[PDB]
Amino acid sequence: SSCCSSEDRANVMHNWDAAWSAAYSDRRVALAQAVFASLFSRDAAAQGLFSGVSADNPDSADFRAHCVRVVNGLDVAINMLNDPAVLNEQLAHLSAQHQARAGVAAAHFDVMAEAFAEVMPQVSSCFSSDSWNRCFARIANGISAGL
Amino acid sequence: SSCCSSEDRANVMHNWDAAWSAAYSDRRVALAQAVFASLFSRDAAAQGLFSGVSADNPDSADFRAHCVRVVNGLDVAINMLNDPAVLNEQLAHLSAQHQARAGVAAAHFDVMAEAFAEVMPQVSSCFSSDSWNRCFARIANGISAGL
Amino acid sequence: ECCSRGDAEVVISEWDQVFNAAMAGSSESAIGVAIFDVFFTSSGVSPSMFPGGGDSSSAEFLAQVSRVISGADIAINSLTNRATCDSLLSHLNAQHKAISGVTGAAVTHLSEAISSVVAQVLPSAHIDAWGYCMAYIAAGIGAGL
Amino acid sequence: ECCSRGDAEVVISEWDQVFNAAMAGSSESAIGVAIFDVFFTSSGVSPSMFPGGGDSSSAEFLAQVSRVISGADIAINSLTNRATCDSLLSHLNAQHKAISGVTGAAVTHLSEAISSVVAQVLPSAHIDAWGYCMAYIAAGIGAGL
Amino acid sequence: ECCSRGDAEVVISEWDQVFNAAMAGSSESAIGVAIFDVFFTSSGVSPSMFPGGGDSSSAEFLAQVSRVISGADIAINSLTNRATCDSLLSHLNAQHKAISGVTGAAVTHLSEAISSVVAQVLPSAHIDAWGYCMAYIAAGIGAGL
Amino acid sequence: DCTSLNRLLVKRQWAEAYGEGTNRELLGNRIWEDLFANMPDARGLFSRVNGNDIDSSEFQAHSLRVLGGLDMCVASLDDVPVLNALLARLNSQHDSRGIPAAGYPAFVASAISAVRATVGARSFDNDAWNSCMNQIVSGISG
Amino acid sequence: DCTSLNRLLVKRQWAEAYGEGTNRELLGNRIWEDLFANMPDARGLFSRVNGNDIDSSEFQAHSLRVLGGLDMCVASLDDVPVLNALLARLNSQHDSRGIPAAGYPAFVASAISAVRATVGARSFDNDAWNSCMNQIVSGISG
Amino acid sequence: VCNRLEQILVKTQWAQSYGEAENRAAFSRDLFSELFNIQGSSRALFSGVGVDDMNSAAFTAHCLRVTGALNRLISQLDQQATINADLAHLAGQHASRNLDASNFAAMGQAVMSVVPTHLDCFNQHAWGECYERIASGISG
Amino acid sequence: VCNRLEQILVKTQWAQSYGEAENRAAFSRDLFSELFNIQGSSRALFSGVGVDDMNSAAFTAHCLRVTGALNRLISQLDQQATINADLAHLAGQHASRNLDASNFAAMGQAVMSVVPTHLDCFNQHAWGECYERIASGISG
Amino acid sequence: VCNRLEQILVKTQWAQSYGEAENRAAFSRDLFSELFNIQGSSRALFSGVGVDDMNSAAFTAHCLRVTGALNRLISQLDQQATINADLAHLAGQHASRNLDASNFAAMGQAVMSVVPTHLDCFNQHAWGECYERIASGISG
Ligand code: HEM
Ligand code: HEM
Ligand code: HEM
Ligand code: HEM
Ligand code: HEM
Ligand code: HEM
Ligand code: HEM
Ligand code: HEM
Ligand code: HEM
Ligand code: HEM
Ligand SMILES: [Ca+2]
Ligand SMILES: [Ca+2]
Ligand SMILES: [Ca+2]
Ligand SMILES: [Ca+2]
Ligand SMILES: [Ca+2]
Ligand SMILES: [Ca+2]
Ligand SMILES: [Ca+2]
Ligand SMILES: [Ca+2]
Ligand SMILES: [Ca+2]
Ligand SMILES: [Cl-]
Ligand SMILES: [Cl-]
Repeated sequence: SSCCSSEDRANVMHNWDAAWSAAYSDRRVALAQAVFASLFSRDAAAQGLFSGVSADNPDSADFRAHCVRVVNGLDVAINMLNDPAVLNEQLAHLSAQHQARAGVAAAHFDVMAEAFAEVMPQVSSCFSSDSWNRCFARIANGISAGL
Repeated sequence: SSCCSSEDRANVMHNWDAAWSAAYSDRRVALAQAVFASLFSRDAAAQGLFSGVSADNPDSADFRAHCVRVVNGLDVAINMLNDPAVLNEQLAHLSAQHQARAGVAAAHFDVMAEAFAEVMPQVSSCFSSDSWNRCFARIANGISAGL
Repeated sequence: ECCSRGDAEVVISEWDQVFNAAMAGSSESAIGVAIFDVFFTSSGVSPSMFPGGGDSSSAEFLAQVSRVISGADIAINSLTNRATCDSLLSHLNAQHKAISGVTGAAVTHLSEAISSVVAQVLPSAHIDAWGYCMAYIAAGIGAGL
Repeated sequence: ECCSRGDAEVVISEWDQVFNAAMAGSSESAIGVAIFDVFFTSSGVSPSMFPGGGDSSSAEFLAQVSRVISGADIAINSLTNRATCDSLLSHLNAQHKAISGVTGAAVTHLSEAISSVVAQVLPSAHIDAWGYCMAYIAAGIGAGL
Repeated sequence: ECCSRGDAEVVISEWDQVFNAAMAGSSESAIGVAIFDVFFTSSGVSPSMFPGGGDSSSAEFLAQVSRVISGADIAINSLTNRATCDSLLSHLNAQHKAISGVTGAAVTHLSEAISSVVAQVLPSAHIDAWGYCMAYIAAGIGAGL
Repeated sequence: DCTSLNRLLVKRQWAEAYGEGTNRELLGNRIWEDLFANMPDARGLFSRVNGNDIDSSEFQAHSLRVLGGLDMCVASLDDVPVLNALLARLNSQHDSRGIPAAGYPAFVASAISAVRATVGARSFDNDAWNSCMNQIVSGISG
Repeated sequence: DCTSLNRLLVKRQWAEAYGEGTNRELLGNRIWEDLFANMPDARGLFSRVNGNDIDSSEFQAHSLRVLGGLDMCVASLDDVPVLNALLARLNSQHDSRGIPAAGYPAFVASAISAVRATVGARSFDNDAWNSCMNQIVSGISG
Repeated sequence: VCNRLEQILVKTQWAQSYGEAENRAAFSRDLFSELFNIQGSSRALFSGVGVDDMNSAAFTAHCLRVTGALNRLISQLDQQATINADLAHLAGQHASRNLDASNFAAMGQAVMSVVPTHLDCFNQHAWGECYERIASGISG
Repeated sequence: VCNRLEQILVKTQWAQSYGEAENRAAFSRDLFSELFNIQGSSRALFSGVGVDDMNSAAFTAHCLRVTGALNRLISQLDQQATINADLAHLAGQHASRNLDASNFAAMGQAVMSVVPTHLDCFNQHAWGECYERIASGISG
Repeated sequence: VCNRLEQILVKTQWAQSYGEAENRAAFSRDLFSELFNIQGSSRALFSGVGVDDMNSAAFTAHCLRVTGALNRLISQLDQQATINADLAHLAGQHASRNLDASNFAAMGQAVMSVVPTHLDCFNQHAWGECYERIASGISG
């Protein structure tokens, strides 16, 4: 298991901040939509888990709001990377929320990680892939703990 | 109509500040007394408008207090030149107060402007006459609007 | 002078504050539609004379709004180089002379709508500098109209 | 030492704070009359020995107050150049030796009234530095009295 | 452009080098008489048309030389503010239009004599910048002549 | 009314106040310190997230979740259908907690004061902020 | 008593707090933010000058008029006849507005706190400021 | 062509280049200087906008109109109906100019020569795709 | 009036003020600003040189002519015949202006108000004497 | 002589010169250096205050007394009865010195030579008038 270092966190926070649209939801929705399209392509069964947010129509307001929630959740976690005591509470919170969704499993987080790794180089300038991979693991593993 | 520019406002605010006595009323009274003496010399009928403040005795406490009020009003307006949204409310306030004084007319503001133009070079070092004339017009026109 | 170098700098700074890194590229349509709403109310000009009939739900009008805000942006950002700005305004003047029903008064109303909407989204706006510089812009666009 | 360079600098700074750009040229009379009021109470010296009989409504006394505050100002502002200050004090000493009824104790009382009034208008005043430097001033003015 | 801001700065700097702290106020007459000598040779203009008949031993001509070098100085030192320089040149143009026998060609010859004398006393002179800026000066003074 | 121009001002000022990750905690603390001062009984609602030590890791994570929720809503103010779906979820997350109705206006006052303190008073527009914050809490509260 | 020495200290400290035009608004805001916090019902008295958004142009102009009025009085503290004529006019401008008597001590507390915050606590004299502010409001209130 | 993600890269990189340029006139003139240096024959097309002196008010004004248009288009890449309408307007404005494919290609090379020299990070492909979207809409 | 030694002080102090001024236009405008502030009635005399806007090219050009003339005169104070001729020329140029003694006095006050504010050292008397030499020659 | 407005200019300019001088002793010595350089015969009048060495404690103390007196007088220009009393006191102090008009004139030139070299702005006339007010009161 490769550690998400101080340097990695700086790289990830930089890439994430530089690509962020701070006042409008459109960009974060586009990012998440691409992530979910990749996730569902890789794991067709995973889409069923999202029936409660209209995943069948990814352009729907229902699904777009889910996209906002997921990207916000990741944004909050990324911004906590330099305060890991706080990060741990946040990841435990997200973990509880995912434990409450029947069928969500640790394996899905590996596929989600593949999806972000595919999408982030398409939205982020000078994207640091190794730092992203290590720090996404730090975050994802905290959420998937207990499932 | 010549505009009171950013540069003019800086010049006027500088001249006004440099000549200001911040803790005592004597200097601002002397300034206003000279302005009124000039105003009344130029327009003998104008003095009657000031019967309610003992203009007949310009050395009286009654008239000296009026002098303080007028110079304070101008000081407040000058200090608002870099915030014209606020200045507009102040000038509208002063306008209402002058509308309430029977006989006060737009023409009187032209004579008052002549009086300040005569007096300010006698109290202000390196006095910028053109900037003063344009910015006094900005202020005076706001007060005289509606009369 | 009227719209001095200093006035121009304030106006450019304030327009840049409205269209800052967060807002630039996302807010032009909303700003522009608001400018047109104020303009229609103050000028009495028919929305029907505009592409898409002034309907904000129409892509033809939305593209017109994009063009107008961009033209304003170009002129504003050139306010400190008067010879270049004069040329930009002369081009815009020629474009409007080729359009029936554009009056000098209406051009003034649109320029004042730009100022008034800016002051609504940026309450600290230097309304005097905006008045002087938008009057210079209106004089150029509206020349002979 | 007593009234060191550092003490002198504090005293000069504090006197400058009292007589700053806003207050210098307008407040000397009020400060001075207050100093005299404290001095008369502490020293028991007759106001009648002063020009205008110590009456603050008298221009002769007001001019005396102007002179005293100015003499204090000159001495204070010279505290960091002791040889010059010594000379200023020697001149003042000669002036007071030529006046009947000036005692060393009274000179001390006036110097302490300067310090006490300063501390009333400037509550942060370094009362020790003022005590040491005003004692040096009093020693010079009151020499042989 | 012709006589750019950069060209003007070079010309102003070089004129300042000739009329530096050591030479300013003492060398104008010698420079000026030399300029007139070159001008008379190149232009064929009669010295008799000038005050004191172009005689350097005459105070009337020496005062004329003082005026000409000073007019040149004022115009040169204003080269970086073209609107002001244009006005100075227009005034000089009016003065020469009121004088019979001043031709555009002669104005050009005098301006070139300024450049040529500068290059003689300052061998490093930027002869191109001087040519362009003196041509601008000559065009203004000689307008319509 | 939270008008189009109001939404533009609120978006821009929120992005300034929240846009850089460091000092998100500073904005959050301004809110809670004010809210708990004005409404001390509200502190009890946050017992599960250690609200007695707002500086604790548990409360700080809660605070940052709240700011993230506000950010989602501000980012979507121009997209009413998405905003409504966000508010619907927030409503589900706030119901059956015994939150008094009065807690919402108090939070709005605290949040607006915090933003104002962060971006400065001279550019601030209280009407815009009140109008738009009220649209938001109207969908959450209940 | 607002003594001669008190007037000297108040004049000097007022000139520091108010003497430079920029940040007059900062002094004003400190007063209103405090006064409206301690006496929320006072805010209603300022409806004509948009007191719900103290940052509005209308209220900011009012705030600056108030500071100007205080400046006139401070500048004239050494000239009782002129001070009395200034206070007489201020009294005329405040009567028949339903201003509660309690509003004046509240304003004095707010103004003194604002000046203290601006010039610093270590040089401040509360007795002098209270004495002299009380002379001023005694002439206005009624 | 020019997908939603490519648009993010282009909008961001335009913001960091044009959007942060201290001298917008110089940035815009540089674009045309690069265009003429790439394709000398293109310069004569601009005879109506004072091109003989690229530092003229007239030519500078043209350059600013062009980068202003690039800016407004990039801002609407994600709003298909609006940008299509705006591109059609621009196509009308260029129709009488008798341009060819080589002209549009040279302009793309000019854009992609200037932009990255103002950046720390640049994505060649996204820029090629989104330039193509714009050029195709203006060429017809 | 204005003896050979006084001329040394004035030439040196002019060199250090006007001669070292980075903004000659501003220096020259300041002189006239001071003149008008000293004697308000003098301003109307300059109606032919755009005085309504003291920052105009026209008025600035006038101011520069005047300080240029002061410069050329100060440079010749020691050359009696030459300066006398030049002063007579200037007197001719002012003759139609119907000036009076108060106008020349106010200008002297203006000169002696501006010059020392650019200096570390100033000699009031030498300046009064040499200003008198110039003024007397121009007034006639 | 020295009207209420002239007093504003003089009080303000004194504040900006003497009032802001970092080295008050040097400022004051400079005044007397200028006086002696203007009128050489004046120096012998100061034989009782160590004038042979202008850097002496004795002479420096004299200079500081003089500028202190100028300061206290300028502060009271607007208080007629008080300044008249103070001027009469000073006149008494100078009566035995057998001064003449030329001495007072030279001192005025000294004051007006030193003051403006510490300023960006100076009003010659106001200073002449208010110096005259002071000098006339001290000369009798
Ligand atoms: C680091 C990665 C992830 C983050 C930051 C994240 C974040 C979130 C957030 C903030 C919510 C809303 C929770 C609520 O309101 O109750 C959510 C919901 C959900 N997540 Fe994730 N998630 C991640 C990965 C995953 C993965 C890998 C899966 C499984 C394929 C998944 C499945 C779900 C489901 C099914 C929901 C509920 C959707 C609904 O509201 O009906 N998540 N997630
Ligand atoms: C920019 C110029 C002026 C300013 C700043 C100014 C300011 C003021 C102020 C602050 C007051 C006190 C208002 C109140 O307490 O109700 C006042 C009163 C008054 N002003 Fe002016 N004023 C100006 C010009 C004029 C002119 C030109 C006239 C006419 C000659 C005029 C006539 C009056 C009168 C008659 C009063 C009432 C005096 C009284 O209290 O009996 N003002 N002005
Ligand atoms: C400050 C004032 C104004 C600005 C900045 C402005 C700007 C613009 C710009 C940039 C264009 C696009 C030109 C093109 O590319 O073809 C345009 C077009 C147009 N403008 Fe204006 N305009 C102003 C005032 C007005 C007014 C007052 C009217 C109506 C009375 C008007 C009516 C039109 C119309 C009808 C078009 C042409 C639409 C088309 O045929 O495609 N404009 N304007
Ligand atoms: C710190 C202590 C003192 C200072 C700084 C001081 C300062 C001065 C000064 C500057 C003068 C003006 C001298 C002149 O120009 O002729 C003066 C005069 C005078 N002082 Fe003092 N003094 C002090 C203490 C005293 C005391 C304690 C007394 C009385 C017991 C006193 C009584 C007088 C009198 C009567 C005059 C002369 C008034 C006249 O004849 O014009 N002084 N003092
Ligand atoms: C670069 C070219 C020239 C410059 C800078 C120049 C400059 C001047 C100046 C500054 C004056 C004094 C005006 C006044 O105060 O009345 C003057 C006068 C005069 N100039 Fe020129 N000049 C130029 C070319 C010429 C030429 C080419 C001629 C002859 C063909 C000429 C003939 C005269 C004459 C005759 C006077 C009038 C003398 C008098 O009546 O007092 N100048 N010039
Ligand atoms: C605009 C206003 C508000 C926003 C955006 C907001 C947002 C949030 C968010 C995002 C959560 C976490 C939800 C989850 O993942 O379970 C939360 C939890 C909570 N909020 Fe709010 N909130 C707001 C106002 C309020 C107010 C006014 C109160 C009460 C006075 C309140 C009380 C709570 C409580 C008690 C929790 C649960 C803490 C826990 O996890 O035990 N909220 N809020
Ligand atoms: C030292 C204390 C105060 C000063 C110097 C002061 C000064 C002023 C001034 C200068 C005005 C504008 C007058 C005009 O031009 O009409 C004003 C208005 C007003 N003041 Fe005061 N004030 C003070 C205390 C108070 C207090 C304690 C209250 C109430 C709690 C108050 C309530 C008002 C109101 C309601 C207005 C009128 C606002 C309007 O124009 O609608 N003031 N005050
Ligand atoms: C693909 C990106 C392009 C954009 C965004 C663009 C934009 C513009 C704009 C905004 C105008 C001014 C329209 C008006 O107001 O009349 C214009 C004019 C023009 N464009 Fe382009 N253009 C592009 C490509 C090209 C290319 C590839 C060429 C030729 C090599 C070209 C040649 C011209 C010409 C000749 C004019 C007319 C100049 C005149 O008025 O005489 N453009 N363009
Ligand atoms: C004693 C020093 C003075 C010098 C060195 C001086 C110098 C000059 C010069 C060089 C000109 C331009 C001549 C030309 O080329 O036509 C001029 C014009 C003029 N001067 Fe003076 N002057 C002096 C004093 C004065 C005074 C005291 C006044 C009035 C208060 C005055 C009023 C004028 C006027 C009215 C003009 C004509 C402006 C026009 O062309 O309309 N001058 N002066
Ligand atoms: C007009 C402004 C002047 C002021 C404000 C002034 C002020 C003073 C003061 C304060 C003293 C010390 C008095 C004392 O404590 O005994 C003094 C002394 C004296 N002053 Fe002046 N003075 C002025 C002008 C002059 C002039 C014009 C001269 C001669 C050129 C002069 C010659 C003297 C002499 C000879 C003494 C006595 C020095 C000694 O003690 O031996 N003063 N002056
Ligand atoms: Ca949107
Ligand atoms: Ca007083
Ligand atoms: Ca903690
Ligand atoms: Ca629930
Ligand atoms: Ca506001
Ligand atoms: Ca009333
Ligand atoms: Ca680079
Ligand atoms: Ca200086
Ligand atoms: Ca100096
Ligand atoms: Cl985007
Ligand atoms: Cl004064």
